[PDB]
Amino acid sequence: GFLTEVGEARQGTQQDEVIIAVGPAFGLAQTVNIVGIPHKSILREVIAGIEEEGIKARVIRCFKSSDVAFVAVEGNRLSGSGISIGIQSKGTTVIHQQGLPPLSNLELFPQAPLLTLETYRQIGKNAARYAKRESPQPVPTLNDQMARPKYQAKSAILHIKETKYVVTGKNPQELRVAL
Amino acid sequence: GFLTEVGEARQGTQQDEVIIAVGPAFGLAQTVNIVGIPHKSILREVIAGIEEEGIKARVIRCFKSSDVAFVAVEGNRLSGSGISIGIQSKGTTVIHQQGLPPLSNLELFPQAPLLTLETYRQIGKNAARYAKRESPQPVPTLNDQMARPKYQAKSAILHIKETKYVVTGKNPQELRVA
Amino acid sequence: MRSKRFEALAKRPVNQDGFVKEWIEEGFIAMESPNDPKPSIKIVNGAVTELDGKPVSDFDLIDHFIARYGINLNRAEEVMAMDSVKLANMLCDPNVKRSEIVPLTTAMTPAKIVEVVSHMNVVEMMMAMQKMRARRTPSQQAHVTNVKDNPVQIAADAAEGAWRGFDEQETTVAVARYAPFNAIALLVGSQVGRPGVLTQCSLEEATELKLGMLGHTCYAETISVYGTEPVFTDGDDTPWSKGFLASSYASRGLKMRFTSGSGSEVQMGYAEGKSMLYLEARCIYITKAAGVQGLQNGSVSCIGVPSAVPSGIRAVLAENLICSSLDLECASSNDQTFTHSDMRRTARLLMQFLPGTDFISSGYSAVPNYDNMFAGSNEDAEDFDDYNVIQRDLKVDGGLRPVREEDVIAIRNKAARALQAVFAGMGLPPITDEEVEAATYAHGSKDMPERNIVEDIKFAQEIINKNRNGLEVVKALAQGGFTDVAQDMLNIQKAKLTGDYLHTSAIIVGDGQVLSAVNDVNDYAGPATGYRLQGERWEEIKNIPGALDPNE
Amino acid sequence: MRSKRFEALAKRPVNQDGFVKEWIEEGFIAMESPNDPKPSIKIVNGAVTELDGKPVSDFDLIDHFIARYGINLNRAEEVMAMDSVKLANMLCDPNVKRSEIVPLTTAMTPAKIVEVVSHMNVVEMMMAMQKMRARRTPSQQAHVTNVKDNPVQIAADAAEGAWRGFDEQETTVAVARYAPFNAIALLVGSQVGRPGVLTQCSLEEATELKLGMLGHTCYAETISVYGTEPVFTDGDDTPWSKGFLASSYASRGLKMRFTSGSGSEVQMGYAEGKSMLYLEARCIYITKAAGVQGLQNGSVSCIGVPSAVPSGIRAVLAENLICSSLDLECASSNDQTFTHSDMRRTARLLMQFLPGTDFISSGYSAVPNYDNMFAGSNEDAEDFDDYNVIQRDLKVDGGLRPVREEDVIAIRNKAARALQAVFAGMGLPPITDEEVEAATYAHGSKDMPERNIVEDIKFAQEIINKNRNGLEVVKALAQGGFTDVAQDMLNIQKAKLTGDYLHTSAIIVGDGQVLSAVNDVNDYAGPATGYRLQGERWEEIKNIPGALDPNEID
Amino acid sequence: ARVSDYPLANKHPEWVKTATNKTLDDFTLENVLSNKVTAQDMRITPETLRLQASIAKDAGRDRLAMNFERAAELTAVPDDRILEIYNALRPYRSTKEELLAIADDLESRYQAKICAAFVREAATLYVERKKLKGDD
Amino acid sequence: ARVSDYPLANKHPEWVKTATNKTLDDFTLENVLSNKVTAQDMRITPETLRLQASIAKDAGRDRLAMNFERAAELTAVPDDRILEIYNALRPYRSTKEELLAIADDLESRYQAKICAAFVREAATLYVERKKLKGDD
Ligand code: B12
Ligand code: B12
Ligand SMILES: CC[C@H]1O[C@@H](n2cnc3c(N)ncnc32)[C@H](O)[C@@H]1O
Ligand SMILES: CC[C@H]1O[C@@H](n2cnc3c(N)ncnc32)[C@H](O)[C@@H]1O
Ligand SMILES: [Ca+2]
Ligand SMILES: [Ca+2]
Ligand SMILES: [K+]
Ligand SMILES: [K+]
Ligand SMILES: [N+]
Ligand SMILES: [N+]
Repeated sequence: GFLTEVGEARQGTQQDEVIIAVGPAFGLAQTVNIVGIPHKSILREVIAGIEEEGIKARVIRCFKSSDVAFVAVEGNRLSGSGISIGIQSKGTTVIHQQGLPPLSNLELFPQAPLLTLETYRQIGKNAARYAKRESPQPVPTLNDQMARPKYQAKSAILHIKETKYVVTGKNPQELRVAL
Repeated sequence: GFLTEVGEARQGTQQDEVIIAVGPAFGLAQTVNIVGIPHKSILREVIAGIEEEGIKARVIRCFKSSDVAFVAVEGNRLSGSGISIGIQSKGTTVIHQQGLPPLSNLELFPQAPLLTLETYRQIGKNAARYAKRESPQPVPTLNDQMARPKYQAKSAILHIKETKYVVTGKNPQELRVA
Repeated sequence: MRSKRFEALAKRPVNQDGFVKEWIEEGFIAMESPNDPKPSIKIVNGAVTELDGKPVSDFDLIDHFIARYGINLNRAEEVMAMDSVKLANMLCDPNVKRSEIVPLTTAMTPAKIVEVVSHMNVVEMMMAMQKMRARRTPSQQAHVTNVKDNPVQIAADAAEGAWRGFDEQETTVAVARYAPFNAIALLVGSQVGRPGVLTQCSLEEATELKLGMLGHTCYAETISVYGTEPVFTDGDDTPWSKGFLASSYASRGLKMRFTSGSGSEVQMGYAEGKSMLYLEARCIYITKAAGVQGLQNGSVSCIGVPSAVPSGIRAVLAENLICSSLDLECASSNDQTFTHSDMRRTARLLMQFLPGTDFISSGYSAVPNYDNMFAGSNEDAEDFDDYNVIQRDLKVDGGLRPVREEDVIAIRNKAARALQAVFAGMGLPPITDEEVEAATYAHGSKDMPERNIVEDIKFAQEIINKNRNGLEVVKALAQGGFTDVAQDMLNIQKAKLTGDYLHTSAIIVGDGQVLSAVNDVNDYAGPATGYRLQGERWEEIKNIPGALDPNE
Repeated sequence: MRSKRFEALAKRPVNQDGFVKEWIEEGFIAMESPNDPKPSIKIVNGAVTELDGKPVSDFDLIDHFIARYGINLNRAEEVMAMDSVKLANMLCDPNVKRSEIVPLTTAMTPAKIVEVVSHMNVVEMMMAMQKMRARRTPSQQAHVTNVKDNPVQIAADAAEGAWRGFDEQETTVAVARYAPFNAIALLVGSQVGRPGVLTQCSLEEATELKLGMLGHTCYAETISVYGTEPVFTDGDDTPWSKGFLASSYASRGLKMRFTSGSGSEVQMGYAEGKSMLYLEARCIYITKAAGVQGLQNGSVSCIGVPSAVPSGIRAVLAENLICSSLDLECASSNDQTFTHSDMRRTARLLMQFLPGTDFISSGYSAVPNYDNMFAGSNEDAEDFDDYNVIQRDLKVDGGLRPVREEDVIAIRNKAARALQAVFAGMGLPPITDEEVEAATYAHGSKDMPERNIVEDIKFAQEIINKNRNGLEVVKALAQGGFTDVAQDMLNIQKAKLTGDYLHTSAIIVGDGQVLSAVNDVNDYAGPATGYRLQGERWEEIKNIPGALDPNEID
Repeated sequence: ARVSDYPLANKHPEWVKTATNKTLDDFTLENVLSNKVTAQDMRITPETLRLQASIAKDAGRDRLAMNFERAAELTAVPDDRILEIYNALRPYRSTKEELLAIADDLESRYQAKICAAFVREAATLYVERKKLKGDD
Repeated sequence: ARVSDYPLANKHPEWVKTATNKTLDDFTLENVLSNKVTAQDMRITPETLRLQASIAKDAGRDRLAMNFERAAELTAVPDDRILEIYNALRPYRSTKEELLAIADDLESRYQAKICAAFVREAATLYVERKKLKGDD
């Protein structure tokens, strides 16, 4: 238990920030991603990657959807930089940008089993560099053709489980992250 | 050409010989076994394994059949010690004994691909040891479960071709080995 | 302690696969769910007022589209009243003609036809598929890709795939802006291997249509449909946007099909409590309703979802059978990895291979899977000899053939040399003689010299930006020592003028002969009738490497 | 210069397999040879005077036996005049009852039924096989052997195999004189795993009959028949010697079948110019003519011969279909290695697995193939989980089930302890507690302590030489604290007194319930009829290891 | 036309003209290389598509025929306009009046009557199913 | 008997008696340990095999029934003699006279008329096909 709501997420008051938008069960009913990496460690590394680039990290929980693109869209609407990172409980991640169509993105990570804590840190880094209007080399991932069929069914179960915590019409909550 | 007929085969009289009976196409239409081991190196190792035990090795060529059991049965009736060795062109081999049922045997080697030149010599030893009324241990062979299906079809083809050289009602012919 | 028997079994590749127990409430069940609607239809003055228990007041866009366009209302009430077991019996009965069944199955509601095929085991389904397949001749479709988007290698692999027997071939990109090069390389290489092979380059919808309009593809396939309205909407389409896109392709003379497959909706979490097979039936009827001639289905990229649950591979055969029974061409998947086990993936393939479908695989990988840019197929190039051996073992025409190494070398070399002349004539970044040699003898991109990707991408993009069209490729071939390949390329373009290969199951064989369900009608009527592997084609399939000649 | 594509393919296991081109003149062709005789028959007052183009004056012993005993002469002329394509259509038509077909197919001559099935592709043959299989319920047969003839391991492996679902299990010996120990261990182990499992110990004919006479087996299967007179003669039998042996087994209350299989005759070089399938049809009719209830075929040990040539694996499915169509129980091979390729051997297995036969395999290896003393099966113990997964994938009952490790450990342990009591009560060389533990957790004989072979052979031979019968095994069990296994062993001996399990396809299920083609009649009539995987049995097949329970999350 | 008239390239090649009134035999390497035929000549006609629609109907495939009839209308619609209409039909892209305006333009500018009715139908049902702009 | 009478164990277990007139209930662990019953008691009867032959006929399996009829006769033939007759029927093992003497012995000593006829048939056809002693 490392995430506390501190009120409805507000529009960013500064251009030098990235919003990390997490799904409704992240750190709550689910605490690890598809291959057992803890949500606390994932969030720690994404934040650290953002802060390494001298950019502030803000974390919000989205309730209107469990879809990683729509979660990230909720974040990019409020991000002072227009840049957001969406993360589902099973670990799928996207770097999004205000003004892009919802299914478009800056970078998509659509094979959650392949993400390491190193990957999550670099995702934070690249988002912060997008917020500084830079063009970072996209984050690389290690290929594994057996990952998709091996984890697809389990991913769908985890996604269904998280979707049960969607609340229609509920605004995103800003989160405080425990030390 | 390393085998030469020298007339009809005589019957052994004293218990001092082991007869090597080969197939109608052994060393003629065919010169190698199922896995390429030449018939010259095969027949050399068997004779060397027999004469190593103090037994005289006599080579004959059967015509009445290509069946290794029946080739060997023709050899044990003419063997002085009652012990024979049947060898097909494809390399299948059996140690037979006169008086045994034709389909029975002392030792049978029913996987010709699994036979090395060390086995052909070792076969000659035990066959000579059976002639000396001794009780030698069974000749060992490597195990390979894939060998039977991998070589079954080719060995049937090689057997069909040697069976073509079968002359009905023809008595064995003793040979001279270089 | 531990049983060493069970430790041995724990090591087996199959135990690395993903398996889940059924979750009926959420639609995590392949077929035969108590939640699926009971079949029904009510019609008043030619309008459907009820569809599978749902009143028209509650129709979503999919119900509206299927009820208005996807069901033959002339016999819908008649077939609804028939016993579903009797109908399943008719499907696998050798003496009930395909032409007698099609007016009944195309009048079934989605729940009705699911109920019918759900009475069948996989032997009965295969017995039916060999009859309900639209094209009398079965065929095969290949992936031709590599992780570098190397165009010389794509051309050479496409020529070999065409030489081995694929009648459709498909590429896509590792790097999006390479696409015009991949498409041209696939088309040129395919025509070198066998004139008439149809090619596609699967991309974002707008870019793919543009390449079609420019003449660098022959068909399109990966236009998706989905079985619940939320999933459809979350893909940013409706049945009407997809139907409009389908007619747009036909208006340019380009063949096309949709893509669907079991499990897509529960994977997204919006199965509306229904089985995968019932929702896939809705996808099949959307395809029918749009007037699209065929469908790539059999789970496709969602295969890890039905395969995880009981009867999932049987459901995959069932959804292929529904497609063919609804008188659609079926490009029956077998195109995506789902298992670590050679035993398991063979059993999955044989369901379509043994009876034959319009394309037994919709993406057999004609490259080793490490080069497969759809993230790996159920079969790849290293399986070519096993595939041919099983054809020969079972006397089954799986659409491919054994080939001589020297023929493959020569055809791969010609394709690479033809593409070299294309690139020279069009002023594209050169293909060197060393690249032609490497592509001739390559197994995959590990064997290819690296290209200057920056240059390739700049000129590939300019093909789009400058609207450089397929006649420029014809010209480059004809002026560069390849008037023969030039003529074959021109002949593929002329096929778009006639509309003949827009029809159900169409391929182009022999000397430019279109072969579709219209003129290659499947006339199966039991043993010794319908398509039979025989004559010269059987001699071709018999002639595998390693067969010892008893005369030697 | 070499294509690297072809270098990659040259490394594939399938290219280690043996392949040959057809040699029609010598019978090296699986089916559809132009040398096979055209079907014909003439009948005079119930006597055949002509059979498939051969007048009776020219009949060999096989022709005579088949003509006198192997054809339903009442409808032979009627079915001969029917079109073979129409008959092949009837075979796979779901709406032509098995009970309407059997009087016609049993009336066909060998050449006629071969012509009929040769019109069919493998999909049509499977469609027919699910109808023509005699027993409604499909089943499975296992090999239980090891390279050491270790009896403790045999008992444990046999118990695990019965627990997994084999209804027949088969042992044989690496060392001939071990046979009585192998047979008893297989019988005791099988009854511990599931009472009713039938056991055989495949040996030279006289020794095997003697062990049956002593009560240490339940049935016999490896009594061969052959399809040409020279090959039959060279096996040192005729149809009459084999038919006498068949009745001899039944006179002792023992179920039996013959063994045949495509390719045996051309392998011996005496195919008389005929296709493998035609000669195998002669073998099938010899079995019918003898009054033998069933047959092990599908090439069996000769599988390297039909598999080397075109349509060979189709011909194997065809010979199983002919067997079932002649109203014989079919134990449909899948019991011998023929390929290095998992893809290829899976295709070969599915021909029987998908429709179901009386025994889908006549010798699935219930041990790793290195312990298989039939030189390796088409499937072995390390395939168990793949087999169960495919059952679940396709909703096909392949006769086996997933099982819990703790249940197998307990069932193997009980079998080893039960055999230990038998050896101690009969005064045989002891089975130590250490051996009981090793057998409990073993994968194969690499895990077993080595025994005193000289000593075991001595007491094994005394079992036959002193005619120590199965009641002594019962005694030792009831006296050594295994009253339940003793009772089960007695019940299987009592089954030999009723004759019930002598019938076509008979197995023993549940609580001593004989299940054969007589009371488990296959009544297939298309979709939703006949045997269907459903209910508790489907729940059993669903329950594979590794299936994630969604209730584990949240 | 009937199924016996198919394939057109075999049974009636002379029936196949292009949007610029070229024939199949005009498309030779010689004419390509001299630019006597160009890419703008190489377009299937509404006449050809309506013939194929008739063949599809005779083959028992009425819905495939309707697709080809829509396609025949769309031959007259420029490439860029094809993509605009496709995009406009995606959920939440268009108002109802924007879709009705597309249909009126299809009908009056291109005589694309069937496609116009198809778009008006989408507009009507997008109202009911809340798939217009502002509904998300 | 008919298929409705099968299995005998379930439908008519009292119809099953052994060669020493024991019933199925006589075979208990108690009697085996008491040696009230022994292996010589546990032998299927010709009566049981003829019942099963009738059931095989009723199930449409005439040749199976005939095998059971032969088996019923061979229940009376000692184990060793069974093996002797089997071996004598192997090719080249017997003269025509020896097979005829086996048949007469079968019939006169065991009342095994069907088996006797079976052996005489072999003798006749072994003459025709040269499978008697001295023919190899
Ligand atoms: C399976 C799959 C699907 C499935 C399941 C989607 C879902 N959300 O449940 C289906 C067929 C339904 C589908 C639909 C779409 N997909 Co898709 N999909 C894949 C695929 C082949 C594999 C992903 C996978 O199995 N990972 C393994 C599992 C264990 O990891 P995971 O982290 O749980 O994976 C999840 C995500 O990949 C997610 N997902 C899948 N597709 C898409 C697309 C987008 C935009 C997003 C945000 C998420 C997403 O679904 C997976 C399961 O929940 C990838 C190909 C690839 N190269 O990765 C394309 C891919 C991710 N899909 C893509 C596209 C374009 C789409 C669609 C927009 C297509 C359309 N026009 O309808 C829709 C979007 C649906 C949506 N709103 O999410 C593109 C994304 C391009 C990009 N970088 O933005 C990809 C990369 C394919 C490609 N090379 O073009 N897809
Ligand atoms: C396939 C096979 C057959 C085939 C082919 C026989 C042939 N002559 O072509 C069939 C089914 C017809 C058969 C028949 C018999 N077989 Co066999 N057969 C095998 C088997 C399973 C495989 C051998 C093989 O394929 N090797 C691979 C090939 C590539 O090597 P190869 O050297 O060419 O093999 C040839 C010989 O093995 C020969 N052969 C096969 N069986 C027999 C039996 C005898 C006595 C002889 C002399 C030769 C012989 O045939 C093979 C091909 O031509 C072996 C089991 C084993 N342990 O090997 C039993 C085996 C060799 N057979 C055996 C027996 C008992 C017989 C029969 C007498 C059975 C019978 N009573 O009918 C007959 C004999 C027929 C004869 N006159 O040769 C026993 C031999 C026991 C012994 N030590 O004497 C073996 C060892 C099996 C066992 N379970 O014990 N057999
Ligand atoms: C990334 C989504 C894409 O995957 C393809 N696809 C693969 N499997 C399916 C499927 N089962 N349903 C729908 N679309 C599928 C299709 O091209 C779609 O646009
Ligand atoms: C070693 C010969 C033995 O192998 C067995 N066998 C295996 N395959 C066949 C077969 N195809 N035909 C006849 N007998 C066979 C049978 O038990 C025979 O006695
Ligand atoms: Ca595809
Ligand atoms: Ca067996
Ligand atoms: K679907
Ligand atoms: K045979
Ligand atoms: N596509
Ligand atoms: N046996």
